[PDB]
Amino acid sequence: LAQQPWVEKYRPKNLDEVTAQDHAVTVLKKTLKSANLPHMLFYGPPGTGKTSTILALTKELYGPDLMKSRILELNASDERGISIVREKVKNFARLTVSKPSKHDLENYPCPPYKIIILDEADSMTADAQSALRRTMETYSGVTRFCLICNYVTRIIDPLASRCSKFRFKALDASNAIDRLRFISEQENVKCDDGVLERILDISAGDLRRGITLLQSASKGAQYLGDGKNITSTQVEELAGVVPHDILIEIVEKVKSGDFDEIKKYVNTFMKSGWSAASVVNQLHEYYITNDNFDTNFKNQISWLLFTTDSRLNNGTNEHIQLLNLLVKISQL
Amino acid sequence: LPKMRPFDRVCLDIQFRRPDANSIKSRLMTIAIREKFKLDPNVIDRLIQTTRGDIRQVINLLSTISTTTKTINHENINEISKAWEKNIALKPFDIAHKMLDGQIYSDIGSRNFTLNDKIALYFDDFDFTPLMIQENYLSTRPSVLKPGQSHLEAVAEAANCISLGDIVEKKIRSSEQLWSLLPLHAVLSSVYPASKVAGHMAGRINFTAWLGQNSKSAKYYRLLQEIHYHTRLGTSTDKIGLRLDYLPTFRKRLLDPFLKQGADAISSVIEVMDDYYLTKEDWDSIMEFFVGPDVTTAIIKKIPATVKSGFTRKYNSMTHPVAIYRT
Amino acid sequence: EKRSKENLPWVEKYRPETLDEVYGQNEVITTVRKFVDEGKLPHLLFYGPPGTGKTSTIVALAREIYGKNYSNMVLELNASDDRGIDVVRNQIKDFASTRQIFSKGFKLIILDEADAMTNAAQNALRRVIERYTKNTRFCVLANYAHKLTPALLSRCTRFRFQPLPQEAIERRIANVLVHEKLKLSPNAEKALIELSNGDMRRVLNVLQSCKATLDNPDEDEISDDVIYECCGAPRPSDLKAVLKSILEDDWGTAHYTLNKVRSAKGLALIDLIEGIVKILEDYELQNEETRVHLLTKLADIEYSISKGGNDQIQGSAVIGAIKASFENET
Amino acid sequence: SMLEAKFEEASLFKRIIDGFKDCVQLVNFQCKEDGIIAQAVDDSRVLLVSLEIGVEAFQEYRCDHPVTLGMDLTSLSKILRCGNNTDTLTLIADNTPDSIILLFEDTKKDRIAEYSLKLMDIDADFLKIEELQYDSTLSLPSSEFSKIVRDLSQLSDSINIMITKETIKFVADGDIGSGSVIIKPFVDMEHPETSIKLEMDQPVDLTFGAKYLLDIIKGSSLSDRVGIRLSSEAPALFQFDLKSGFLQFFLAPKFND
Amino acid sequence: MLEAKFEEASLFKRIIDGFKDCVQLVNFQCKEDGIIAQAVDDSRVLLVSLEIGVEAFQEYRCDHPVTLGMDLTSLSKILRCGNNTDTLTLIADNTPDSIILLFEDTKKDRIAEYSLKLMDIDADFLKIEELQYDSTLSLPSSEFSKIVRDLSQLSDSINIMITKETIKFVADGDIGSGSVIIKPFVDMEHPETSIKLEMDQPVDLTFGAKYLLDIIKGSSLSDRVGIRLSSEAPALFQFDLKSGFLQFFLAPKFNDEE
Amino acid sequence: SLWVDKYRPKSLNALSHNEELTNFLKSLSDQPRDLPHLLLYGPNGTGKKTRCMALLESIFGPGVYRLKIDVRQFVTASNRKLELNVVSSPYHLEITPSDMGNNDRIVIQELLKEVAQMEQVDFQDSKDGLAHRYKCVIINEANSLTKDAQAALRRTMEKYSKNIRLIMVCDSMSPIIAPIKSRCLLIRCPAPSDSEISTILSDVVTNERIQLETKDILKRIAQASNGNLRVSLLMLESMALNNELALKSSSPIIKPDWIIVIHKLTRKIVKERSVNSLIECRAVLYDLLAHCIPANIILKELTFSLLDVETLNTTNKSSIIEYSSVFDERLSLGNKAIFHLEGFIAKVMCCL
DNA sequence: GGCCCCCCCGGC
Ligand SMILES: Nc1ncnc2c1ncn2[C@@H]1O[C@H](COP(=O)(O)OP(=O)(O)OP(O)(O)=S)[C@@H](O)[C@H]1O
Ligand SMILES: Nc1ncnc2c1ncn2[C@@H]1O[C@H](COP(=O)(O)OP(=O)(O)OP(O)(O)=S)[C@@H](O)[C@H]1O
Ligand SMILES: Nc1nc2c(ncn2[C@@H]2O[C@H](COP(=O)(O)OP(=O)(O)O)[C@@H](O)[C@H]2O)c(=O)[nH]1
Ligand SMILES: [Mg+2]
Ligand SMILES: [Mg+2]
Repeated sequence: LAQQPWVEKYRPKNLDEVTAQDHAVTVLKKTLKSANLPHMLFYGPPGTGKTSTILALTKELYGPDLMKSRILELNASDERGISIVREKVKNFARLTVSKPSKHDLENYPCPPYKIIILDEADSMTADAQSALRRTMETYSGVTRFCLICNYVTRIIDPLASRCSKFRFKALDASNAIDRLRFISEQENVKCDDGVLERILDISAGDLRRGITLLQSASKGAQYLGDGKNITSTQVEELAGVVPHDILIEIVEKVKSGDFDEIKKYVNTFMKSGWSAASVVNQLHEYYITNDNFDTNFKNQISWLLFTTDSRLNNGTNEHIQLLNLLVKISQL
Repeated sequence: LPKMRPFDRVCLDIQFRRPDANSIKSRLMTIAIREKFKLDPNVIDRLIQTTRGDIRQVINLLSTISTTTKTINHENINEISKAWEKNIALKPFDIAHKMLDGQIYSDIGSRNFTLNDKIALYFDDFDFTPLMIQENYLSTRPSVLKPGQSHLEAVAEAANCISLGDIVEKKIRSSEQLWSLLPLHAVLSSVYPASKVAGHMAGRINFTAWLGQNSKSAKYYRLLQEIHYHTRLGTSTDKIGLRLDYLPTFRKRLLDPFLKQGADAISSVIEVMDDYYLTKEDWDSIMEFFVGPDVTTAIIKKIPATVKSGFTRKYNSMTHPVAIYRT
Repeated sequence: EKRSKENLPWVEKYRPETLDEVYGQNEVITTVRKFVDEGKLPHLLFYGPPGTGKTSTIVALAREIYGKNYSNMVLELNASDDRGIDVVRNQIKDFASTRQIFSKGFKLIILDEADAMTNAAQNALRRVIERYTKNTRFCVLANYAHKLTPALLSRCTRFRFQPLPQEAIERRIANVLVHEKLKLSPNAEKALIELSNGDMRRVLNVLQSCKATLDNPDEDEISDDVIYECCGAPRPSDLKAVLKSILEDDWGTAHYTLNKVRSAKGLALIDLIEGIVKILEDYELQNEETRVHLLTKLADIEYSISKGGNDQIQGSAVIGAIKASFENET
Repeated sequence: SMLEAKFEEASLFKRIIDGFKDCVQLVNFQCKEDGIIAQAVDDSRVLLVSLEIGVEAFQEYRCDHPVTLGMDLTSLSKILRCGNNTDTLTLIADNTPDSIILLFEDTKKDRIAEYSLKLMDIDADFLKIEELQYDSTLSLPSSEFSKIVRDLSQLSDSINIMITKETIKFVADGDIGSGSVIIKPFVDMEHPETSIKLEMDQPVDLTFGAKYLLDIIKGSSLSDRVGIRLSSEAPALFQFDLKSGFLQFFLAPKFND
Repeated sequence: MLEAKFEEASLFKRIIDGFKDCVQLVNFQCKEDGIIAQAVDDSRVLLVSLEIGVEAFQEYRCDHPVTLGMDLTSLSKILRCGNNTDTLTLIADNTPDSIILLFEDTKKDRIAEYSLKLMDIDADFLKIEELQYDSTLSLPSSEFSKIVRDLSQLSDSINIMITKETIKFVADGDIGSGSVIIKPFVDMEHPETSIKLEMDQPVDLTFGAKYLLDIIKGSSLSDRVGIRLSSEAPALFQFDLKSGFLQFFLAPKFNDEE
Repeated sequence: SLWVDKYRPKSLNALSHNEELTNFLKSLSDQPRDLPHLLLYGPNGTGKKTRCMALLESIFGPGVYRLKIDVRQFVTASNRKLELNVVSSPYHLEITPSDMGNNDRIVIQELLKEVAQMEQVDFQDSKDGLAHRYKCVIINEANSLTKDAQAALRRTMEKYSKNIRLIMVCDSMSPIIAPIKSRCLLIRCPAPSDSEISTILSDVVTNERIQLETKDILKRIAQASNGNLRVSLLMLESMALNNELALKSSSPIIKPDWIIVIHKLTRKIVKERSVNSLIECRAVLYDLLAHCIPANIILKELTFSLLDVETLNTTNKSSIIEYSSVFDERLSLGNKAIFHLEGFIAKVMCCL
């Protein structure tokens, strides 16, 4: 509706709206007529369409009437301790399947099992996870398990072995452009050539972020009230991308090599609010793609950037990390 | 033990020491004569050294050994002493003293007190040993310094290892409850840092002061939270911002004018309190936060008692608004 | 179950029912058969990695010993159930100290996944095991031996379940193909074994996914391309090309090749790193520090990837680490 | 509806449900034309409870096809407690039911309560475990058995029952002491309910746990007499006869060593 | 200046006990007409309205309307120590920082008068303008207890449906589902167990276990309840007083599927 | 009331800096029905909270500024009763779960879901009495939340999208997890320029009747604030109060006590490098930490004061910054702040 | 007899 965000408004409803996950969507569709759906483990980067995919599968399998009575969904917002897993999940799995109505049996396949969707399974403790090993196996004939996670390493080996793994690929401009273009036409958003491709490139495998950026750009254009097409500079500004001029000044200061000047420039730069991750990514792109540096310089800078990114991913101060990275690069 | 605290000053305290080897020699010789087994006097002391002041334990030892061995001489004293050695967990001070000794970390000492022995010593009290090590590793004269290494470098290495052990401890007590890492925490927190500064203590061993500091910081944070939520309706900031930026400016209005206008600044202070929903207890808490050269204890004490009495009377003689109801 | 067994997943549909359907554990199977054929059945400790068939083996042994009505004559406790000190004290002791109900026989207790049990329960079970040994026997299934107390280990005869050999997996695959009327190319079989890592559950899951992927299973043969598409794993040719470009080509073209290979089929960086590690493990290096640097840097990169982060930076780091490590060869 | 069973009084079903709720957790009911049967096995796999209720215990009973219903006894007891002790209880089930409907209807008013309990998938058989010719059988008032069990369970957790020539002996050996109770069969023609009967083929000596006997004697409120049947190499049978059905407890004797 | 001599102090005790859990800080406006109060729940989801008319009090008089934000927990603390049959009065003064509760009695010995502190609670110009509510009825409270306590053990929803000649309580959950239907039933010998119901359009609204359980805890105040349900307005549960009543506007739960 | 609080703008049209951000906020508030979840990030003391309040006032009526404070009770797994101070408005809600430490997740799993799972009573500006809009919840200092709370929020912000909207303000996005960033609309708030700060200070001075001979006075305050506006206003107020409401060209810049303590520590470490010096630094660190001074701020200020020493060389500064970078991560992954601060100080003293 | 609540280890 008009009172919902575009990310939720254009959420897939069926399995035919999934764009770049055909390798698993085809298997899921075949399971509709095969009726032998196994335990599933959906893993991949954020914003790839895993929860949407499982919701669409459950809808197409059961119907809006049987969805409530055949699906049990537990996520990180509910207590999922060992006791909860041993009591509630066990009781639901061991229960008999709800009796479908003639309407549902006529218009839906109505598979003879229920589904438990453990979203954000990577947040569950190992002890709690170990309690499901026999639960899934014993009641496989009446219940099926769907574990959705972002880090596959957080799932214990027995559960990964029991579940069938499904990897969701990143959504880039080469496979997710069609959906973004369709959304743009539906919303009557006018954009210049390459704007959607730039949005998808900035998103880096996150269609939700791209949709949010498109919505923000459309809102800005509507508020402007000029009718001009959306450009790429405005999109970059809305995405927090550092201007190329600032990057040029940064690399020139690094090439200068003076510690005091670099420190002063970093102090001035950090007052603008630019995210450290974006700066590091832009610096990595510029330095790696440049042909004016030798093999050793790139060899060292790659490791330096990797270390800086790893340290930043732990939630540290951006100023200190950025200053250290720039100082190290200047001494390469 | 803390459970004995209530008995601090309500009973006559009578302390019994471990009997000396000469106060029980006659009794033990009499027992040996009565039981018809030879007991060489020259080896008697070691028995107490084996039993460590326990007359009951040494009597039981004699009773057991005399069952089949009728002679107790220097030929078999070593075997019985080794077999009947009593193991008692050391106290945190004793643990710190022993772990910070350079003898055990030498080539010859290591063969007697092994790494497993040090880990067991740590495990005797795993809730206090890391704190004692972190507290008492800066007051030693190391004797195991590497050729060319200085005391400061060893101290820095020990501090880095202590930080790593702190990270390990934080991971141990997380939601995963990874207690299997406790042995690792033994090395990263106590054994390794002590192995770099092992030697002779430069002074008395001091109990860890981190607990009192933590309690004081918790109390200070509670008072800061109370003040922040009392002034939330007026300020646009968090408790951290309130402490770092707002408190000096507030002092400029709630303490400074008492030192210049005397008792004539009561009305302005009360007006500020009403504007920011502050109370006298909040005033005391705020004036107690400052550190460095801006301490307010001496300044507050030097304030004339008449001014403080008048301020209290004025505060208690009028109604004040309340920000939070039923706190 | 519901309806028929055809609706069950292949992992559960093909669960062995008898002991002769367990493959890759000939020694253990023969030993247990001999034990149950002449009455000398001791306490068992089946230690092994996931997907070896320990639970299936013990279930088949119980069925052979007791028969069809084996569920009512054995006490099966697993991690899904509450197994505390009180449970061991009361329920297990009563089961071990009481006669059978339906028919004459000895009492069997199967503590599956006992590695998730508390130390107090394990300590309590010692005297229960050693007191009712005449009429009761204990079987414990484990994946990690460090979670079991030494006292419990001392009272059980240890049997280790090795990873499934190649021939056993081929035989099971042939049986599954016969049952499902499916055809598999030899290269597809080799790829399946390579990616299987000795787990039969992975074999069954990947085979089911491949069957679902086929346009028409009646007259379509699964090839290596189908397996790679279903699992999304990189092809060996792509790994070889990426390694060649990294080793000999310069920075720009190596980066371009890696990006193109990854974007062609949406490959993941961790699988590429794993394949490169497998390929380089067979390289006859002339120096040791080169291998040390390779292993350390690749382990660091894998650990960083496990927690997420920027993928492009991680790939550049992989390339730089490989180049720097191979620079030491001279 | 397909299966519709009407009870004369909800208390009639409630008392039988309460008679064995404290010893088993999961129950399976098979409803047919002859009546309703059920067997439950406790977690320790030591005690088996077998209940049968005939059509004569129901006002109106209709069952076209056999129905298998898996339930949790705790949930069923809770729902029965939710119902009153003066309303009419109706068991309602449909083909391949996913739930069982308990209908409480009050004749005085127009209040109808319809509770639904989700059924449970418990795939198991009955095996009709019953020894053709037990070594010995006996029958005696339930109150006396309950008193003896409660008295002898206060001394020890194990009770030994010996059947020999014209005598039944219950022995408990504990820490504080020991106790023995001996009863000889006799027939009274003026209070037949208090008579004790015994028919033996071979002497018997079997040991049982005190907790299981304590839980078994809890069904003394459903009958005035209890029949105990003992047989070597066979579970001991404790039968309480109902108005038109019966309740049975099969208890495995402890291993002798 | 103001007095509210009660016919029975237990009446006021039950009045306060009826909404102590829902709200704790409520403004009481004491006009010559009577006592009026309306407090918004701290979550801005439940409005506790209340009014006691002049008729209920044995002797009520006031010279100038005054609003008192006096607490409720302290009210219970004061009233719990009192006897059963008394004539509580609420005397105050021109500038009251406290209100003197005169616990008068017919006898001159059983007197337990106390003093209750007053506290400044802000009040807003809230409005309860009437709307064309589809259904409204009244029925005893014992049935409410027997139904709510029964359905709470099976689910967290006490969904209420009001159809012609039918009143349905529905509660579904993990264990199962439970539905109880009550219908117009009048007893000539016992008129108290009767339902007075009038509906215009069908209504169905899902309500919560905790809210209704708390409400029925305080249902000892009035032996009869009042249901009012609409289609777009917050349905309200009322407890009739001697001359006024105690209303509870509770917002219905959001429906995601519809 | 303090000048920093008395002159706070209460509308989007009253903002005096970052006009582009004001235009973006106006565009967002033009059609607030489809407003996505918002995440504001930028330097501290720039006006992120003020801009959020202005946006809320643009969306709802002026009544968003009538705030109240209530107390909420929570129970943990150990039956521990915890109190949370909740700041609420008739149109919006504000919460700071970090005040409950590792228990912040409970607030996500108990409070927010209570508000988002069902409707509200709106007897004002309505005909039926029920709200016909969404509620805006402001989670202050989202970077301080634990990972579990964010994971719980992941589905909460999605399955109640059109009933509740979240506006999260933070000074850094590094602690924020990727899923939360993906589910939020990023808004960058740059710090005001020196000229804008000087203009605001001049407006305050001219509206407060403060004598000022030269405007350059205010300029210095800006160079002493490093982009912070709250610090600038507080420093101006303190200077005015310390100089009899008359700023002079010779008036010094008033620094807070903790900054002076950190400077003392820095110039003691530089001058003296010994174990006894490290013990004295331990005492100083205990004193600093016991009085509600965050460890991260202490480390940052100590590092940036060490780097400002005119006697140290490039190698020493590089070693100091490397050690600071390592020990910042150590602090982020540790509990005892001093355990890492002492290590950093020891490493710095060794490298000098 | 059953909840409900509080204190205390947790590696080999
Ligand atoms: N394959 C997709 N096809 C179409 N839209 C998608 C797809 N994936 C994501 N989106 C869009 O982005 C929005 C969010 O997708 P999500 O289902 O939340 O991704 P996700 O994989 O669940 O993210 P995580 O791992 O739980 S943080 C959807 O409502 C869609 O509008
Ligand atoms: N030796 C085997 N022969 C045939 N199939 C096997 C074999 N081992 C495992 N499988 C297959 O994989 C499925 C699971 O085997 P499991 O018995 O569950 O392995 P497991 O060792 O018990 O796993 P863990 O150690 O409890 S995680 C079986 O149903 C079989 O279909
Ligand atoms: N005149 C003016 N003052 C502002 C503006 N924005 C912020 N301020 C002032 O700066 C003070 C601090 O801003 P604050 O909201 O706390 O920033 P935050 O803590 O980073 O979110 C505020 O109390 C205001 O007085 C603005 O746009 N115009
Ligand atoms: Mg999702
Ligand atoms: Mg298994």
